Amino acid sequence: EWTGDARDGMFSGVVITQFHTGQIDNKPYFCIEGKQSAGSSISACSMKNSSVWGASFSTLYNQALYFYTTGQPVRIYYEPGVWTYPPFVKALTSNALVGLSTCTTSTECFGPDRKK
Amino acid sequence: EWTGDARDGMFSGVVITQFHTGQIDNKPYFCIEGKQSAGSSISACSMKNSSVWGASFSTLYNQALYFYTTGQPVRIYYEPGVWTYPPFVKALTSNALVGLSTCTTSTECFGPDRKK
Amino acid sequence: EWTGDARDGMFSGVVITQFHTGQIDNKPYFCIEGKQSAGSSISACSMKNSSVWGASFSTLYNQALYFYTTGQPVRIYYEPGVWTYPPFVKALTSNALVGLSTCTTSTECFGPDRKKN
Amino acid sequence: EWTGDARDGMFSGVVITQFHTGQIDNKPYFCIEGKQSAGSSISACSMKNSSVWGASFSTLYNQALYFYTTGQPVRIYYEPGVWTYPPFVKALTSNALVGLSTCTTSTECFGPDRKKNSLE
Amino acid sequence: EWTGDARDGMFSGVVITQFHTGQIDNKPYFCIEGKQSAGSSISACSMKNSSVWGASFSTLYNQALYFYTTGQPVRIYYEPGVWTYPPFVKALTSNALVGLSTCTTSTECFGPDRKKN
Ligand SMILES: [C]C(=O)[N][C]1[C](O[C][C][C][N-]=[N+]=[N-])O[C]([C][O])[C]([O])[C]1O[C]1O[C]([C][O])[C]([O])[C](O[C@@]2(C([O])=O)[C][C]([O])[C]([N]C(=O)[C][O])[C]([C]([O])[C]([O])[C][O])O2)[C]1[O]
Ligand SMILES: [C]C(=O)[N][C]1[C](O[C][C][C][N-]=[N+]=[N-])O[C]([C][O])[C]([O])[C]1O[C]1O[C]([C][O])[C]([O])[C](O[C@]2(C([O])=O)[C][C]([O])[C]([N]C(=O)[C][O])[C]([C]([O])[C]([O])[C][O])O2)[C]1[O]
Ligand SMILES: [C]C(=O)[N][C]1[C](O[C][C][C][N-]=[N+]=[N-])O[C]([C][O])[C]([O])[C]1O[C]1O[C]([C][O])[C]([O])[C](O[C@]2(C([O])=O)[C][C]([O])[C]([N]C(=O)[C][O])[C]([C]([O])[C]([O])[C][O])O2)[C]1[O]
Ligand SMILES: [C]C(=O)[N][C]1[C](O[C][C][C][N-]=[N+]=[N-])O[C]([C][O])[C]([O])[C]1O[C]1O[C]([C][O])[C]([O])[C](O[C@]2(C([O])=O)[C][C]([O])[C]([N]C(=O)[C][O])[C]([C]([O])[C]([O])[C][O])O2)[C]1[O]
Repeated sequence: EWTGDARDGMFSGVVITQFHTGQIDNKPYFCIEGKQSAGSSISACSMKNSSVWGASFSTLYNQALYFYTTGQPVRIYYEPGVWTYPPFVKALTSNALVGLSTCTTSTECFGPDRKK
Repeated sequence: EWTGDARDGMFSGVVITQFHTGQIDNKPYFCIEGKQSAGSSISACSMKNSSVWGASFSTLYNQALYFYTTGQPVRIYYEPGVWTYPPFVKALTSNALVGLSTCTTSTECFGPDRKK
Repeated sequence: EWTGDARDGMFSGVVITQFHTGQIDNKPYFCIEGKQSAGSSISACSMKNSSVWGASFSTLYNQALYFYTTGQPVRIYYEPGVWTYPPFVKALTSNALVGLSTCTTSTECFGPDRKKN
Repeated sequence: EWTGDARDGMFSGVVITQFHTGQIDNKPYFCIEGKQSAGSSISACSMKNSSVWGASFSTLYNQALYFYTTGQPVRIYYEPGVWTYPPFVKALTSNALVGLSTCTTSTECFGPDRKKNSLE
Repeated sequence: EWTGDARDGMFSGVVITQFHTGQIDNKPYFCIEGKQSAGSSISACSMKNSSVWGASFSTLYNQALYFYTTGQPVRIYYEPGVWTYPPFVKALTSNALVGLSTCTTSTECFGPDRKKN
């Protein structure tokens, strides 16, 4: 697997506006929410020692909280359909957070594309 | 188990006003106290390596200290009756700290409801 | 053992003014000095992987450096006679740092008391 | 191996301007981009438990994010040809980040040179 | 072994002005450079998992970067002759960083002396 795999998906020029941390199945997790200037919203969660993307938890939490603090427009890389516990998906999202990037414009950000 | 389980409980729109850290039974712990603008108060502790909520100790420590620093209104997810050692409950609380969220309003905060 | 055991002791409303880190017997340690006002000094050190209170080293380091930075009056929970290497005690203290609390006044602080009955 | 080995290479007086984090093959990684005074770019990636430079991931991540925050002109030490997965190299770089230093000038920086020797 | 051992040595009232991090022999390390009021210079490196002082790497990195950020005058505790790889020593120093202290004056700092007899 790779953050820059030709898959869904990414949202660019996102300001991280909301932050939530919790626990499920003996694993700490965090979720972020971001809004583009056009009003489009994206939610993505990361879990410690989880499925495929668990190894990134520590780095993503640090980066996400950093980006929440500065308020800078960033790129959210996500993989849909990862989290499957229905009440979790309902209240939050099925999206796993798979990467983060700084942006130069609302569409142009550092690093790989993640798109079909 | 999950932060968003249909149980007690959560306080929304809380400013974290007090912070305590210590050790019991070879386990580090921290407790927070927070006030809602109505002056209503909530206490919760997180303890490393404890039974159910111990896994999220360091994540919650980092996040609670972050929120204490910013002074922003947040949501405290707790579970009552977790700590049972009487002098500990008397001095602090039985409530385990179970999650944290940023809030858009005094009652509306990011993530799941923890509601019985 | 517990931070809030009815034992010696605690110093409430302390501004942490001094900070030191070193190593002894393959173990990193930090130590703090602060004044009440009042005016009296308290010193306490925490040591990684130390016998009784080693579990709290990482948390207390983080919290102590935070409180040193803000300058806010805080409570120092300590256990006397923990550190025993005589030059260490002479230059620093025998006091182990066993907990920290935020304070509302110079004596009223969040969390348990640590005092003898 | 050593950061100060007589090899390619180093860029001095670099301001870290871009930051990216991700995962590949079950390993977290971060990448940085920086600009020198004239606008010339250098990219370098650090990857946890990777090749020979994997041990430095945590320190480099902390230090690079620190310098990104301050906007200090810094020395980027790098080793080309380390990352070999083609889409990764194409999107980012083959350069591994192998060191960081503060700088007193745009060209004078603390610590060793990472430089090929010249021929007499 | 201890930071406050009667050995070489210490520089008091230094401002940490330069910071370097890298890797040698699969070990992450960092080095600092500090200047005293008079202009006198001191360099010291801390290396993860290396020699007797390796256990302090994380604490010392955290504390040195903190002190570099504040720019406050501090005490560098060091041990000369620890690093032996000639190109490393030439480009940086043989001195291992063994401890750090806040200072009240240019000579008076918190904690032990590290002085020869
Ligand atoms: C510029 C750019 O950006 N590009 C493009 C263009 O091209 C041109 C050429 C030049 N180049 N330079 N660089 O074109 C245009 C038309 O006019 C367009 O197409 C563009 O693109 C863009 O767009 C935008 C708006 O529409 C958007 O879409 C973008 O994308 C994204 C981002 O943001 O980035 C991508 C993707 O991934 C996403 N997602 C999906 O698809 C699913 O997941 C999208 C969306 O959806 C989101 O964001 C929400 O809104 O988008 C682009 O880039
Ligand atoms: C969120 C909100 O706002 N909700 C509600 C409403 O609904 C609407 C819908 C939603 N969505 N939107 N979009 O409605 C209204 C009228 O009807 C109201 O009711 C609201 O509610 C509220 O209220 C209040 C009072 O009355 C309160 O309750 C709140 O919250 C809480 C918080 O804080 O969060 C919830 C609960 O959970 C809690 N807790 C408990 O129960 C314990 O465990 C509460 C209280 O009690 C506390 O806080 C104390 O103070 O609250 C709500 O929400
Ligand atoms: C010192 C100096 O500066 N060096 C040199 C000189 O020398 C002088 C004498 C000795 N003594 N003192 N100390 O010389 C000159 C002529 O003759 C020259 O060569 C110099 O060099 C320089 O140059 C420049 C040009 O622009 C540059 O190159 C510099 O730097 C660098 C940095 O940045 O650091 C170095 C190197 O390493 C690099 N890299 C490479 O090569 C590969 O990697 C370079 C470049 O390329 C970059 O940066 C881009 O821009 O550069 C030098 O130093
Ligand atoms: C207190 C003090 O400071 N000391 C002294 C004095 O006092 C005496 C009395 C008793 N004590 N009190 N308690 O006196 C004076 C006049 O005589 C003097 O001597 C002093 O001393 C000082 O001096 C200075 C100049 O010379 C210096 O030396 C100082 O310090 C040091 C530091 O910095 O810390 C010390 C030592 O350790 C060092 N090092 C060595 O030796 C080797 O490592 C020194 C030097 O060398 C350096 O720094 C260079 O710069 O110094 C003293 O303290």
